[PDB]
Amino acid sequence: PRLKVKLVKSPIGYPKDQKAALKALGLRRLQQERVLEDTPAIRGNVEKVAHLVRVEVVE
Amino acid sequence: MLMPRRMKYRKQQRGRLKGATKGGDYVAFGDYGLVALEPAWITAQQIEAARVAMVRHFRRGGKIFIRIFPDKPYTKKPLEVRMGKGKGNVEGYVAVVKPGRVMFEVAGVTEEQAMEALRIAGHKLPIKTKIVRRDAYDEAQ
Amino acid sequence: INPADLRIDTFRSSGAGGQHVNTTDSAIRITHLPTGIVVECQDERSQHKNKAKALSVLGARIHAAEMAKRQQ
Amino acid sequence: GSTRNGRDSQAKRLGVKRYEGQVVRAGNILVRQRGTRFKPGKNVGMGRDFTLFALVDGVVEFQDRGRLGRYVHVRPL
Amino acid sequence: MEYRLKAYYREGEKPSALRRAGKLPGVMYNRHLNRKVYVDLVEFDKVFRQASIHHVIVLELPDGQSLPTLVRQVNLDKRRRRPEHVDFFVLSDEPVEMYVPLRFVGTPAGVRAGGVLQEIHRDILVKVSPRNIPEFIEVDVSGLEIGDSLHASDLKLPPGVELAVSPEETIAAVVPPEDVEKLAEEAAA
Amino acid sequence: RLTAYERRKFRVRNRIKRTGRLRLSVFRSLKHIYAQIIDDEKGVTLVSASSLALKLKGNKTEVARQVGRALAEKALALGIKQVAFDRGPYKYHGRVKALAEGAREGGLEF
RNA sequence: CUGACUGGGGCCUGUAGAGCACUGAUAGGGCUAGGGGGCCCACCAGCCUACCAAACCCUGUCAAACUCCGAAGGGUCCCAGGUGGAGCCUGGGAGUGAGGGCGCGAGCGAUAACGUCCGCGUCCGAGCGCGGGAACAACCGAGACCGCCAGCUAAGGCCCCCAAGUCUGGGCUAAGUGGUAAAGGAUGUGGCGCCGCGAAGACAGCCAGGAGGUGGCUUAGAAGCAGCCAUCCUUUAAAGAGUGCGUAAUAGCUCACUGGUCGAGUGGCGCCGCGCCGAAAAUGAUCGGGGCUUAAGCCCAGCGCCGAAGCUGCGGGUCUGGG
RNA sequence: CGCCUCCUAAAAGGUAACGGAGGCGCCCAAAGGUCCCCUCAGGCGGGACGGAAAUCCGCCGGAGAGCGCAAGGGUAGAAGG
RNA sequence: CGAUCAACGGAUAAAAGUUACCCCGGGGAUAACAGGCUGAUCUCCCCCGAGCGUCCACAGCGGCGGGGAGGUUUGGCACCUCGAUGUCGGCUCGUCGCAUCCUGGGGCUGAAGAAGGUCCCAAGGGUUGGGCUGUUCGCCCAUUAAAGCGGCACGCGAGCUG
RNA sequence: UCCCCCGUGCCCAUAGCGGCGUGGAACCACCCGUUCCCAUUCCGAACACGGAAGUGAAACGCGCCAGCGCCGAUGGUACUGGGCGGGCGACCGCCUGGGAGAGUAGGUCGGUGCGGGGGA
Ligand SMILES: [Mg+2]
Ligand SMILES: [Mg+2]
Ligand SMILES: [Mg+2]
Ligand SMILES: [Mg+2]
Ligand SMILES: [Mg+2]
Ligand SMILES: [Mg+2]
Ligand SMILES: [Mg+2]
Ligand SMILES: [Mg+2]
Ligand SMILES: [Mg+2]
Ligand SMILES: [Mg+2]
Ligand SMILES: [Mg+2]
Ligand SMILES: [Mg+2]
Ligand SMILES: [Mg+2]
Ligand SMILES: [Mg+2]
Ligand SMILES: [Mg+2]
Ligand SMILES: [Mg+2]
Ligand SMILES: [Mg+2]
Ligand SMILES: [Mg+2]
Ligand SMILES: [Mg+2]
Ligand SMILES: [Mg+2]
Ligand SMILES: [Mg+2]
Ligand SMILES: [Mg+2]
Ligand SMILES: [Mg+2]
Ligand SMILES: [Mg+2]
Ligand SMILES: [Mg+2]
Ligand SMILES: [Mg+2]
Ligand SMILES: [Mg+2]
Ligand SMILES: [Mg+2]
Ligand SMILES: [Mg+2]
Ligand SMILES: [Mg+2]
Ligand SMILES: [Mg+2]
Ligand SMILES: [Mg+2]
Ligand SMILES: [Mg+2]
Ligand SMILES: [Mg+2]
Ligand SMILES: [Mg+2]
Ligand SMILES: [Mg+2]
Ligand SMILES: [Mg+2]
Ligand SMILES: [Mg+2]
Ligand SMILES: [Mg+2]
Ligand SMILES: [Mg+2]
Ligand SMILES: [Mg+2]
Ligand SMILES: [Mg+2]
Ligand SMILES: [Mg+2]
Ligand SMILES: [Mg+2]
Ligand SMILES: [Mg+2]
Ligand SMILES: [Mg+2]
Ligand SMILES: [Mg+2]
Ligand SMILES: [Mg+2]
Ligand SMILES: [Mg+2]
Ligand SMILES: [Mg+2]
Ligand SMILES: [Mg+2]
Ligand SMILES: [Mg+2]
Ligand SMILES: [Mg+2]
Ligand SMILES: [Mg+2]
Ligand SMILES: [Mg+2]
Ligand SMILES: [Mg+2]
Ligand SMILES: [Mg+2]
Ligand SMILES: [Mg+2]
Ligand SMILES: [Mg+2]
Ligand SMILES: [Mg+2]
Ligand SMILES: [Mg+2]
Ligand SMILES: [Mg+2]
Ligand SMILES: [Mg+2]
Ligand SMILES: [Mg+2]
Ligand SMILES: [Mg+2]
Ligand SMILES: [Mg+2]
Ligand SMILES: [Mg+2]
Ligand SMILES: [Mg+2]
Ligand SMILES: [Mg+2]
Ligand SMILES: [Mg+2]
Ligand SMILES: [Mg+2]
Ligand SMILES: [Mg+2]
Ligand SMILES: [Mg+2]
Ligand SMILES: [Mg+2]
Ligand SMILES: [Mg+2]
Ligand SMILES: [Mg+2]
Ligand SMILES: [Mg+2]
Ligand SMILES: [Mg+2]
Ligand SMILES: [Mg+2]
Ligand SMILES: [Mg+2]
Ligand SMILES: [Mg+2]
Ligand SMILES: [Mg+2]
Ligand SMILES: [Mg+2]
Ligand SMILES: [Mg+2]
Ligand SMILES: [Mg+2]
Ligand SMILES: [Mg+2]
Ligand SMILES: [Mg+2]
Ligand SMILES: [Mg+2]
Ligand SMILES: [Mg+2]
Ligand SMILES: [Mg+2]
Ligand SMILES: [Mg+2]
Ligand SMILES: [Mg+2]
Ligand SMILES: [Mg+2]
Ligand SMILES: [Mg+2]
Ligand SMILES: [Mg+2]
Ligand SMILES: [Mg+2]
Ligand SMILES: [Mg+2]
Ligand SMILES: [Mg+2]
Ligand SMILES: [Mg+2]
Ligand SMILES: [Mg+2]
Ligand SMILES: [Mg+2]
Ligand SMILES: [Mg+2]
Ligand SMILES: [Mg+2]
Ligand SMILES: [Mg+2]
Ligand SMILES: [Mg+2]
Ligand SMILES: [Mg+2]
Ligand SMILES: [Mg+2]
Ligand SMILES: [Mg+2]
Ligand SMILES: [Mg+2]
Ligand SMILES: [Mg+2]
Ligand SMILES: [Mg+2]
Ligand SMILES: [Mg+2]
Ligand SMILES: [Mg+2]
Ligand SMILES: [Mg+2]
Ligand SMILES: [Mg+2]
Ligand SMILES: [Mg+2]
Ligand SMILES: [Mg+2]
Ligand SMILES: [Mg+2]
Ligand SMILES: [Mg+2]
Ligand SMILES: [Mg+2]
Ligand SMILES: [Mg+2]
Ligand SMILES: [Mg+2]
Ligand SMILES: [Mg+2]
Ligand SMILES: [Mg+2]
Ligand SMILES: [Mg+2]
Ligand SMILES: [Mg+2]
Ligand SMILES: [Mg+2]
Ligand SMILES: [Mg+2]
Ligand SMILES: [Mg+2]
Ligand SMILES: [Mg+2]
Ligand SMILES: [Mg+2]
Ligand SMILES: [Mg+2]
Ligand SMILES: [Mg+2]
Ligand SMILES: [Mg+2]
Ligand SMILES: [Mg+2]
Ligand SMILES: [Mg+2]
Ligand SMILES: [Mg+2]
Ligand SMILES: [Mg+2]
Ligand SMILES: [Mg+2]
Ligand SMILES: [Mg+2]
Ligand SMILES: [Mg+2]
Ligand SMILES: [Mg+2]
Ligand SMILES: [Mg+2]
Ligand SMILES: [Mg+2]
Ligand SMILES: [Mg+2]
Ligand SMILES: [Mg+2]
Ligand SMILES: [Mg+2]
Ligand SMILES: [Mg+2]
Ligand SMILES: [Mg+2]
Ligand SMILES: [Mg+2]
Ligand SMILES: [Mg+2]
Ligand SMILES: [Mg+2]
Ligand SMILES: [Mg+2]
Ligand SMILES: [Mg+2]
Ligand SMILES: [Mg+2]
Ligand SMILES: [Mg+2]
Ligand SMILES: [Mg+2]
Ligand SMILES: [Mg+2]
Ligand SMILES: [Mg+2]
Ligand SMILES: [Mg+2]
Ligand SMILES: [Mg+2]
Ligand SMILES: [Mg+2]
Ligand SMILES: [Mg+2]
Ligand SMILES: [Mg+2]
Ligand SMILES: [Mg+2]
Ligand SMILES: [Mg+2]
Ligand SMILES: [Mg+2]
Ligand SMILES: [Mg+2]
Ligand SMILES: [Mg+2]
Ligand SMILES: [Mg+2]
Ligand SMILES: [Mg+2]
Ligand SMILES: [Mg+2]
Ligand SMILES: [Mg+2]
Ligand SMILES: [Mg+2]
Ligand SMILES: [Mg+2]
Ligand SMILES: [Mg+2]
Ligand SMILES: [Mg+2]
Ligand SMILES: [Mg+2]
Ligand SMILES: [Mg+2]
Ligand SMILES: [Mg+2]
Ligand SMILES: [Mg+2]
Ligand SMILES: [Mg+2]
Ligand SMILES: [Mg+2]
Ligand SMILES: [Mg+2]
Ligand SMILES: [Mg+2]
Ligand SMILES: [Mg+2]
Ligand SMILES: [Mg+2]
Ligand SMILES: [Mg+2]
Ligand SMILES: [Mg+2]
Ligand SMILES: [Mg+2]
Ligand SMILES: [Mg+2]
Ligand SMILES: [Mg+2]
Ligand SMILES: [Mg+2]
Ligand SMILES: [Mg+2]
Ligand SMILES: [Mg+2]
Ligand SMILES: [Mg+2]
Ligand SMILES: [Mg+2]
Ligand SMILES: [Mg+2]
Ligand SMILES: [Mg+2]
Ligand SMILES: [Mg+2]
Ligand SMILES: [Mg+2]
Ligand SMILES: [Mg+2]
Ligand SMILES: [Mg+2]
Ligand SMILES: [Mg+2]
Ligand SMILES: [Mg+2]
Ligand SMILES: [Mg+2]
Ligand SMILES: [Mg+2]
Ligand SMILES: [Mg+2]
Ligand SMILES: [Mg+2]
Ligand SMILES: [Mg+2]
Ligand SMILES: [Mg+2]
Ligand SMILES: [Mg+2]
Ligand SMILES: [Mg+2]
Ligand SMILES: [Mg+2]
Ligand SMILES: [Mg+2]
Ligand SMILES: [Mg+2]
Ligand SMILES: [Mg+2]
Ligand SMILES: [Mg+2]
Ligand SMILES: [Mg+2]
Ligand SMILES: [Mg+2]
Ligand SMILES: [Mg+2]
Ligand SMILES: [Mg+2]
Ligand SMILES: [Mg+2]
Ligand SMILES: [Mg+2]
Ligand SMILES: [Mg+2]
Ligand SMILES: [Mg+2]
Repeated sequence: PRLKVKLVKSPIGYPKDQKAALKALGLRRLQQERVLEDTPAIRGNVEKVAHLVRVEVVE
Repeated sequence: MLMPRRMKYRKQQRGRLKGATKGGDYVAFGDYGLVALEPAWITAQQIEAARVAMVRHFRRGGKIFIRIFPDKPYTKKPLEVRMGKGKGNVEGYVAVVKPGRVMFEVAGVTEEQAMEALRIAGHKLPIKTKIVRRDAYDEAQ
Repeated sequence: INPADLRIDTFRSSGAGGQHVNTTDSAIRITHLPTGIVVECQDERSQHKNKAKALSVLGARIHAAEMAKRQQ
Repeated sequence: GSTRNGRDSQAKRLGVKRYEGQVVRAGNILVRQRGTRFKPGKNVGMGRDFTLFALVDGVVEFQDRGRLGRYVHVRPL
Repeated sequence: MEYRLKAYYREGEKPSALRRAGKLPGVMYNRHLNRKVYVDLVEFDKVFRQASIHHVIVLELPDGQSLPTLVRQVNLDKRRRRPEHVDFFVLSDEPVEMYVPLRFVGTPAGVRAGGVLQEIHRDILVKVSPRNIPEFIEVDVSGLEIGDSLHASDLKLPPGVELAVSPEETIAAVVPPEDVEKLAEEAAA
Repeated sequence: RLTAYERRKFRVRNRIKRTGRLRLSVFRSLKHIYAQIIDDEKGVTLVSASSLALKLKGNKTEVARQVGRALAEKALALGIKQVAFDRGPYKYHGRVKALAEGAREGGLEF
């Protein structure tokens, strides 16, 4: 199981720890998509920035 | 009028007015009650004006229960001074009241009398109020 | 001193000061209508400290005048 | 108008300095406290100001003994 | 006398959703059972305003059962002054502690003199059998002057019902009335 | 509500337990005297001795001494050498003292 | 590879909330010291209470410097994910040590200030570059390497100024409310729910009566509109010992009330919706304008589109990295 | 105007204002070390002078006393006598 | 060992004032004027109807309390201006607001008439001369339909006065 | 490894208060003495020593009783990390994760380790 994570809302104005969560997920630009293994540590950061992000389950 | 006989501290920080009442939200003594719909600091002079209004309507007879007490000192700096130089002097006392509080209760009086007295009393208070009647819901508390 | 019988008159001062005197009023005169006793105080700068002295003196004249009509 | 208050003393930075499961060396201060809010347990000494400190190299362990108080122990490694 | 109230079982439905649908969430329990239930708010209100915590309410469950209950507890919305939850105590053949209405018979002599009858307790806490629940307990207050009082020791109890509060607990008092003639001394106090 | 006996017992014992030595506890009844060597870390008794178990007879003091010598002989058999004396609620004197002295004569270290 | 952030686990905490066991506050009862006022007395004992009122008890509450309780979180350590203009170490060079608005949490202030002082965060500062908000540093959208007469979106919008629906389904509002406010007042209007009264015929109109004992604590001469204590009953509808004009004397008119009428509903609560009043300040007005009323307003449910220097496409530069 | 205690301080630490309240500039040759022993305040009853409270007797009693002085923490299983 | 070096990280072993006779360098980082934000105070309007008004809550009043409006008072704050925004009063010249002093219209009156009181509409025009005082204001004289209250940098000193 | 008792721990009131009952063979206690060791700011009360006539009265042990004390759900709520909205404000909501205190039902007159002495 994997997660397709798309950054859809800008982190400008959001706390720096949410900005860091994006960095841990490797999301650096709007509309950028990353396919990450579904582990609890990755899921925790995806959930932290859920309001900025669009998630899909893949394969 | 109402104020503490003594206190540990002369002056209190202002604090906040969030939320519904902590307690005192059910009729506990009389047959009818005046319930607060909005939060406010209710002054001792407002309380007394409400009381006197009710005894004036009853003329003779009935019983009033005052369920709020102004124990919070109210502070004001002398007129025309600048900021600083310490906290202003105590000028009065207030009872903190939040939505749902039963502030006054009446008994020993007809429904028409209780409705009218509590209405007049409500006009002396800086908040919106509601008149209620003792219920099984109150008795179950 | 029941106020409904008071006519408070705020105007400008007279004499030493600065721009403050020319602009800031703070000259007070109260008038007790039932007795006709008037008092104006123009000592310190602020009218509130000028009204305080004006109030206490007005009552002092009200009492000294009634105590006259009583011992007369 | 003036104030007769305006005083306060320096903050004393009290509290637990090493939590349960931390690897300490002998002498490591474990708790700064006023009185015995924590009591010295196995391999833990107490100084004249109630400071708890490790007597041996080891691992910190806490224990709540009800009416007997809370204790701080060091478990040798 | 005895009231009936249709109840329904609930599992994971959110209390807010139920309450927005007009359903009053609740629970029913005793030493043997514990079930999450809900009742129609207006239907419950019609009953409870009569039954209160004094009279038996039997709940007609959807599985065909019918359990005799007393309301143990009603949680009120402090702001809106409305019920948000009910505890239904499922009765059984054992004696049970409960509140029994006090009915104040007579007009106190103090009341005739202008006083006011302060009804400190409008019910009394009691151990009794479910088969044995009286509807009220009469109290003769006509002897009370300003300011005399009655206590739970003065209660004449029907057969099979035992006081569950201290007999020292005061239950009624006749107090002096409000009087405008006192206002002036209070104002100049 | 504790008694002087209970407080005195806790007082002297707590002090002993802090040193972490094996604890030589002594119980003294009107007739008999008993001793057990206790590992308070495991909550277990290692070796025991008493006048009631040895069927000792005479003067209570000379008896106590004998139960002390007995406890020592068995203790050394287990390799128990160093110990800490738990007089409990008793003064270090008379029967308790005699038992202690008898334990020492046997080569118990304290 | 140790970083920010994240997962699991251990431990530390006394805030929100709440509570009243402690410290104090506290209303009303009970119970009862102490007084107070009255009784009988001074023979010193003896009785009253609706005065004040400790302790205690009950009901009911209040607290930054109260806590029997007590979260969400926060901190820290271990293992793990995390290769980032991350981190650690040693040196060279600094600049800054006037901040500011906003959100949340408090103090101060007046539950004032484009106020002030801290905490967490954020943005401007330095992003007065870009889209929206009429205009506008910090609100919303979004981090501008250059080029394009290409595409997709964000907030916001889609009647004309002005790019895109005079789009679709059901409501609400008549106030230009929308497009500037409160206590309070109102047969504005709409929607639920729950009780009265209805052919021994209702509500509303017309019609006939609407009485008799007839005074009291009782008086400033007023049985009934004078202040209370009053609420018995009766002349075979059965009509208050009384709500609106005369009254420190009487009329008379009137209801509630009863019958007589016509023939169909009528009245009372309670929750919600949207509107009316309250609503007066100084150069000329206006919601940005024009204009808008089954809307071009508000609520709900939809599909489409416009919309930026965000994203994509194409081409180019530069640095770093990987070949 | 330096130092201590409590609060403000937003449950780690720290955190400002001419914010809310109090203390310190000493003290003890024992009020220190160590052994040993002992347990308080208060309430009720009893009791010559003698009282609300001197000391004595009894019962009730987990700490509300004490710990040199402010406050807090701590404390009788003593840090108290 | 000698510190109220207590301004307590302690400039010298050793130290107070005054300046309208004043000076320079700076600051709108900071006050006095005006503005601005705020509206405590101020002015005005309401809600409640206790009681007054011989009788009668509301002709006229409105105990104790409650809600607002205005931005003319005194303040609070320190936001533009200290490489300058000239500050009172008078004169001249106006113009605006209406919470209206008069004049016009109207409702209630405890409106007989006349004359009043009070509230509603209404800003078209009008709103005198003089004594005192630097005065604004206020008192007084003689009149008047009336002798209104405010804004305009408490309008107006590149218009005057001083 | 079962029951009683005597030591000593652990959990830290579900273990406590009170009431009642029960136990002396053994053990423990009171008890009998104060010569001796040791002791009383006076007192053999305590501490201590030598004892064994008596009693389980006191204490302690073991049962029972829910008047008190203690413990205490399940529901629901407050509050809230994160995410959003509304109000001019005092303040009010929605989503997602967390989730009390009070109160109700109920529970409790203890459980357990080691070593002794005794009993089956
Ligand atoms: Mg964003
Ligand atoms: Mg970005
Ligand atoms: Mg943003
Ligand atoms: Mg965050
Ligand atoms: Mg964080
Ligand atoms: Mg981007
Ligand atoms: Mg998306
Ligand atoms: Mg504050
Ligand atoms: Mg106030
Ligand atoms: Mg204040
Ligand atoms: Mg000033
Ligand atoms: Mg201040
Ligand atoms: Mg103040
Ligand atoms: Mg006040
Ligand atoms: Mg309240
Ligand atoms: Mg009101
Ligand atoms: Mg309660
Ligand atoms: Mg002069
Ligand atoms: Mg001025
Ligand atoms: Mg001025
Ligand atoms: Mg001072
Ligand atoms: Mg201070
Ligand atoms: Mg200081
Ligand atoms: Mg500090
Ligand atoms: Mg500090
Ligand atoms: Mg501190
Ligand atoms: Mg700590
Ligand atoms: Mg250990
Ligand atoms: Mg040491
Ligand atoms: Mg020390
Ligand atoms: Mg552990
Ligand atoms: Mg309802
Ligand atoms: Mg790594
Ligand atoms: Mg790490
Ligand atoms: Mg880390
Ligand atoms: Mg983590
Ligand atoms: Mg709180
Ligand atoms: Mg309390
Ligand atoms: Mg309680
Ligand atoms: Mg509070
Ligand atoms: Mg509280
Ligand atoms: Mg606090
Ligand atoms: Mg608190
Ligand atoms: Mg708890
Ligand atoms: Mg936590
Ligand atoms: Mg953790
Ligand atoms: Mg790793
Ligand atoms: Mg690197
Ligand atoms: Mg960088
Ligand atoms: Mg960097
Ligand atoms: Mg360099
Ligand atoms: Mg260089
Ligand atoms: Mg610098
Ligand atoms: Mg520098
Ligand atoms: Mg500096
Ligand atoms: Mg600055
Ligand atoms: Mg600075
Ligand atoms: Mg700052
Ligand atoms: Mg600053
Ligand atoms: Mg802010
Ligand atoms: Mg918000
Ligand atoms: Mg604060
Ligand atoms: Mg600021
Ligand atoms: Mg602000
Ligand atoms: Mg503020
Ligand atoms: Mg900031
Ligand atoms: Mg700068
Ligand atoms: Mg920006
Ligand atoms: Mg930036
Ligand atoms: Mg910008
Ligand atoms: Mg800009
Ligand atoms: Mg632009
Ligand atoms: Mg912009
Ligand atoms: Mg724009
Ligand atoms: Mg535009
Ligand atoms: Mg802008
Ligand atoms: Mg860029
Ligand atoms: Mg498109
Ligand atoms: Mg537009
Ligand atoms: Mg177009
Ligand atoms: Mg649309
Ligand atoms: Mg259309
Ligand atoms: Mg409009
Ligand atoms: Mg409009
Ligand atoms: Mg309203
Ligand atoms: Mg009549
Ligand atoms: Mg009469
Ligand atoms: Mg309506
Ligand atoms: Mg209006
Ligand atoms: Mg209008
Ligand atoms: Mg439509
Ligand atoms: Mg575009
Ligand atoms: Mg780009
Ligand atoms: Mg390219
Ligand atoms: Mg490139
Ligand atoms: Mg680069
Ligand atoms: Mg702190
Ligand atoms: Mg703190
Ligand atoms: Mg802290
Ligand atoms: Mg914190
Ligand atoms: Mg001082
Ligand atoms: Mg000594
Ligand atoms: Mg000594
Ligand atoms: Mg005593
Ligand atoms: Mg006595
Ligand atoms: Mg005596
Ligand atoms: Mg005595
Ligand atoms: Mg103490
Ligand atoms: Mg002191
Ligand atoms: Mg020197
Ligand atoms: Mg000093
Ligand atoms: Mg200095
Ligand atoms: Mg100096
Ligand atoms: Mg110093
Ligand atoms: Mg210094
Ligand atoms: Mg320092
Ligand atoms: Mg020097
Ligand atoms: Mg020097
Ligand atoms: Mg020298
Ligand atoms: Mg000097
Ligand atoms: Mg000089
Ligand atoms: Mg001079
Ligand atoms: Mg001079
Ligand atoms: Mg001169
Ligand atoms: Mg000269
Ligand atoms: Mg010269
Ligand atoms: Mg000269
Ligand atoms: Mg010069
Ligand atoms: Mg110069
Ligand atoms: Mg210079
Ligand atoms: Mg210069
Ligand atoms: Mg300025
Ligand atoms: Mg400065
Ligand atoms: Mg200034
Ligand atoms: Mg200035
Ligand atoms: Mg100025
Ligand atoms: Mg000024
Ligand atoms: Mg100016
Ligand atoms: Mg100014
Ligand atoms: Mg300006
Ligand atoms: Mg201006
Ligand atoms: Mg303003
Ligand atoms: Mg205002
Ligand atoms: Mg305003
Ligand atoms: Mg005001
Ligand atoms: Mg108004
Ligand atoms: Mg009215
Ligand atoms: Mg009258
Ligand atoms: Mg009238
Ligand atoms: Mg009246
Ligand atoms: Mg008034
Ligand atoms: Mg107000
Ligand atoms: Mg202004
Ligand atoms: Mg002004
Ligand atoms: Mg000012
Ligand atoms: Mg101003
Ligand atoms: Mg100022
Ligand atoms: Mg300024
Ligand atoms: Mg400035
Ligand atoms: Mg500033
Ligand atoms: Mg300047
Ligand atoms: Mg220039
Ligand atoms: Mg210039
Ligand atoms: Mg210039
Ligand atoms: Mg110039
Ligand atoms: Mg003008
Ligand atoms: Mg007008
Ligand atoms: Mg006119
Ligand atoms: Mg006219
Ligand atoms: Mg007339
Ligand atoms: Mg006339
Ligand atoms: Mg006329
Ligand atoms: Mg008229
Ligand atoms: Mg009118
Ligand atoms: Mg009108
Ligand atoms: Mg006009
Ligand atoms: Mg005009
Ligand atoms: Mg005019
Ligand atoms: Mg004139
Ligand atoms: Mg002349
Ligand atoms: Mg003149
Ligand atoms: Mg003049
Ligand atoms: Mg002249
Ligand atoms: Mg003048
Ligand atoms: Mg004059
Ligand atoms: Mg004339
Ligand atoms: Mg005329
Ligand atoms: Mg001015
Ligand atoms: Mg002006
Ligand atoms: Mg002028
Ligand atoms: Mg001017
Ligand atoms: Mg001028
Ligand atoms: Mg000039
Ligand atoms: Mg001039
Ligand atoms: Mg000019
Ligand atoms: Mg000029
Ligand atoms: Mg000019
Ligand atoms: Mg000019
Ligand atoms: Mg001139
Ligand atoms: Mg001159
Ligand atoms: Mg045992
Ligand atoms: Mg027992
Ligand atoms: Mg027996
Ligand atoms: Mg027993
Ligand atoms: Mg025996
Ligand atoms: Mg026997
Ligand atoms: Mg001998
Ligand atoms: Mg003896
Ligand atoms: Mg003995
Ligand atoms: Mg014997
Ligand atoms: Mg016994
Ligand atoms: Mg014993
Ligand atoms: Mg049981
Ligand atoms: Mg509970
Ligand atoms: Mg729960
Ligand atoms: Mg939140
Ligand atoms: Mg807020
Ligand atoms: Mg939630
Ligand atoms: Mg949840
Ligand atoms: Mg909680
Ligand atoms: Mg709970
Ligand atoms: Mg128990
Ligand atoms: Mg045990
Ligand atoms: Mg164990
Ligand atoms: Mg065993
Ligand atoms: Mg055995």
